[PDB]
Amino acid sequence: WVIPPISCPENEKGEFPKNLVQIKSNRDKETKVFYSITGQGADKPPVGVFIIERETGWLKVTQPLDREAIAKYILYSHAVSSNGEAVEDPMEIVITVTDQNDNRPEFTQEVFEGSVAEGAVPGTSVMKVSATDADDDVNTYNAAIAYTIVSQDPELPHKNMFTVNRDTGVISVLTSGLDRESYPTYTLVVQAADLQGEGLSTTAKAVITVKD
Amino acid sequence: WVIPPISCPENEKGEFPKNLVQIKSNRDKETKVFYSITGQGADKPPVGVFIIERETGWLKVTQPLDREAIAKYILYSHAVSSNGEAVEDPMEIVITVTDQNDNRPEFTQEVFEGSVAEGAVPGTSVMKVSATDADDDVNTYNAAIAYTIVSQDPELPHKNMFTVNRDTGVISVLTSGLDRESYPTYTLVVQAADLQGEGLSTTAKAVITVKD
Ligand SMILES: [Ca+2]
Ligand SMILES: [Ca+2]
Ligand SMILES: [Ca+2]
Ligand SMILES: [Ca+2]
Ligand SMILES: [Ca+2]
Ligand SMILES: [Ca+2]
Repeated sequence: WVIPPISCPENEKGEFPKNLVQIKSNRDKETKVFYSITGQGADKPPVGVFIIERETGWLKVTQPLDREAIAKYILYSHAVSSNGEAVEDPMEIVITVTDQNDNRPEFTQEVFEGSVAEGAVPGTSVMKVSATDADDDVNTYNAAIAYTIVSQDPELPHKNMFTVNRDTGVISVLTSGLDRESYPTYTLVVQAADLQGEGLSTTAKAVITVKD
Repeated sequence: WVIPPISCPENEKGEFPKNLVQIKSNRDKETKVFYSITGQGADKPPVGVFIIERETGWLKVTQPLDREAIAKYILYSHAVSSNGEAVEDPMEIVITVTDQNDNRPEFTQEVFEGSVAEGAVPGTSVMKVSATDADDDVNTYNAAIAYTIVSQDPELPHKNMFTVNRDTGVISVLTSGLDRESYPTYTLVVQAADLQGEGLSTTAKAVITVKD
């Protein structure tokens, strides 16, 4: 009647409800026992995410879960005999929702603005782009972002004028050739990709003005 | 002394080892107990994926797991007094590895080949591409594949000569205008992505020959 922590992944597909664990009281030998659960996700909102079979004691989940909505449920199980007397003290059940990589990284803006002096030596820091990821950055790689440049417009004097640091999102002058007179602004297409650059991804824009 | 099933996600990061569950014998009261585990993942290959502190009974996992290598471990715990008599019947512990989308889909071939009659009416089935995904297709969407066409070469008489059913991978003639004399073959770059098209992806080629 001890109960260990319980885990469920989010976004489970398939037939519902699904078994989590069978609750049991020792007093089952001396009398007939009925089981119940209380708390948010049980008898309070969100009602009915978790249910328990009153006779067998099977705790179940009734629907897919979403770790970015609710990462943890605290429930309580109850054990009542047919005479109407509690035969256990209500027992705490902790349900942890585990993560799936179901969120694309997301830039903090959709157009970032920076500027750079045409005279800047190659390897001069220009500006910083940034993305966030709603997935579990503490236990997984589902939120580990890597920045990349996708395209540059215009592609002149050539098409690698700038570079981005994949960890920090800092954009730097890659090569010399910046000519305000001949092209006054560059528009980069930047990409954030999770799983260390290898996962889901999104894009945004960075607009670079060449100063005097 | 009964152990509910245990879950652990694959590819966990952070410090190791990590607590799973505290095992304990009741006779803990009468005498001092030492705790042990056996099985594949404990004392047999893979040795040491799971360990247990012998006095506290804390069962731990020592490294990241990989569902696609081993999805399920069966271990036994043991409880021996300091007098050297077993104080519990060995307990089966089932550890379930839950999946992460950490496998790109994989085309069954690098280059698929097909043919079509230039007279073929738009909507004519041509050929089929196929891919598999090593992730968990029973419980998750991490292996749910959608097929798209990425590019066509040549892009003549225009670029959407064909189309692909996103569920079946059946490529079909989309428009009229096939002309063997001018454009004898098409090279299609096809893509398979999981999370129903929204996820990890790979590409392969489909070369279509235009027949009389
Ligand atoms: Ca979610
Ligand atoms: Ca998630
Ligand atoms: Ca993510
Ligand atoms: Ca794996
Ligand atoms: Ca996997
Ligand atoms: Ca996959």
